[PDB]
Amino acid sequence: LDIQMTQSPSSLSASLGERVSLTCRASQEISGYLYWLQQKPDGTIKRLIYAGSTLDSGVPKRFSGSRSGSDYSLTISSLESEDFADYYCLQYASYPRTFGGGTKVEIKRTVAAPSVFIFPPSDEQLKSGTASVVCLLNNFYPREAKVQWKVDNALQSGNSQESVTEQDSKDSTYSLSSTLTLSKADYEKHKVYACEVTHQGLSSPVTKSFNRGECG
Amino acid sequence: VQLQQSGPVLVKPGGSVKMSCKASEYTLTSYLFQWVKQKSGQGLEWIGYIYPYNGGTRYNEKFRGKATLTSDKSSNTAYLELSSLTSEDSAVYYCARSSMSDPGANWGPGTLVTVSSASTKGPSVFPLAPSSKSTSGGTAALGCLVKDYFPEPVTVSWNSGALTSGVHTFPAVLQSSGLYSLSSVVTVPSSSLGTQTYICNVNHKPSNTKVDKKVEP
Ligand SMILES: C[C@H](O)c1ccccc1
Repeated sequence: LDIQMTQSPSSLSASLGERVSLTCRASQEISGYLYWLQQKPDGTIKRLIYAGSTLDSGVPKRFSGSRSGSDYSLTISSLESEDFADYYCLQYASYPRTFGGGTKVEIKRTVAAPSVFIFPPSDEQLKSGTASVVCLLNNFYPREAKVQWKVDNALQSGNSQESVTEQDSKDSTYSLSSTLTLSKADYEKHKVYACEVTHQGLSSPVTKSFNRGECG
Repeated sequence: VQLQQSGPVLVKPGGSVKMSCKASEYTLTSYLFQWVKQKSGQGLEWIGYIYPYNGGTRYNEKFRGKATLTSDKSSNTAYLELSSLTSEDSAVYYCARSSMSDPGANWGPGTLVTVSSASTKGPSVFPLAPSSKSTSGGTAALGCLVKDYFPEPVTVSWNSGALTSGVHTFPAVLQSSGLYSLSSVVTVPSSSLGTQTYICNVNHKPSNTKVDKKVEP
C-alpha cells in the first residue's frame, strides 16, 4: 500500500522567538527514513533533515528532528523571521516516495501601518493606448487592508486588481499593489486620482492622490 | 551544490515537453535523480527516478505512464519527458540528486511548464518614477511595471543585482486579456535620486525578451 504521511498542522502562526514543532505521522513503518525540506516563497527548496534527526550541514542549529513511534517531528527552538516558509516531510523508506501535505509557517509580529505611495502612468505607456495607475502599500502588518480608488471623487469598481507579497523574510511584513487600468481616453478626461487605504495600523484612512494636470 | 535545470517552456495541449537536470560540476560519482511536481500554490508530488548508472527507472502510477525519464550518463544529465499534455501538467518540475548515504542532498530550481493554446507574448516595461507622491520623509519608492506577457515567468533584478534590499516583486496577476502583469518596486534614500541610477533588468525567457529600463525621477 502507498505510505501516507499525515502532516500537522497545515498552517501554524507563531510569535518570533517561539519554539514550534511540526508533526508528520507515517501510516506504516519507515524506520527513520524521514526527510524534512523547507520551501521559500521564491520557490527554492532545500534539505533540512534526513534519517529523521540528521541535520543538513548548511542548516542552522535551531532546527532539529525527532521520532516518537510513528510520529516524526521538526522543531525550531526559537522562531526567526527568516523561517517563514512552507515545510514538508517526505518518507524514503519505500516507493512511491510520498510527501506530507506541508505546513505553512506564518509569523505573528506587531502592527505596522503601511507607507502609501502612488504612481501616475508613464508617458511611455500612454503612447500605447492604456493607462495604469499604481498604488503601493509598503511594509504593513497584519495582512488585512482595503484599497479604494476614486477618480474625480467617484468610487471606481471593476477596473482594479491587487497583488500582495508573502511575508517578508527580514521584517515579517507584507506589501500590496493595487493597479487601476483605464483607457488613455478615460485617463485624459479625468483629473484627480486618489488611492484610499484603510488598515488597522492607521487611525483613519490615508488618501494619497495626484492631479494628472501637474504630473506627480 | 548546484543542479541546473532547463528554462521555462510554453507547450500546447496534446503535445509533449522534455526538460533537463544536470549537476553543475564535473563529478563522476553515481547519483540517483528524483523528480517532483508542484502545481501553483499546491503541494509536492513524486514523479519518478532515473539512475543513469544502469538506466534504472521507476514512476509514480498516478502519472498513468505519461512521464518518461532518460539520461545521458556522458554529461550526467537526466531528462523528464511528459506526453499528451493537458493543463493539469502546468506546474513547476523539480529534480533532486541522491547519493549513497546522502538522500536528496541537492535540489534544482525547477522548470516552469505552461500548457496552453495561447501564443507567447513579451512584456512592455514601464517606469514607476519616484516623485513627491512616492516619497515619505527621506525614503522614495520607485519601480517598474512589467505588463502584458505570457506565459509566466518573468524575472526582475535591480542594478544588475547590486540592489536587493527593500525590493518587492509582486506576484503576477492574470488580466482579463489572458496576459499577465506585475510590478517590482524598491525603496531607496531620496537623497540618492540625483546621483545613483536605478535600472530594472527584466527577462522573459519564453519570448526571448531582455530589457533594462532606467527609472528617472
Ligand atoms: C530521498 C528521497 O528519495 C527524495 C528526495 C528529494 C526529492 C524526491 C525524493
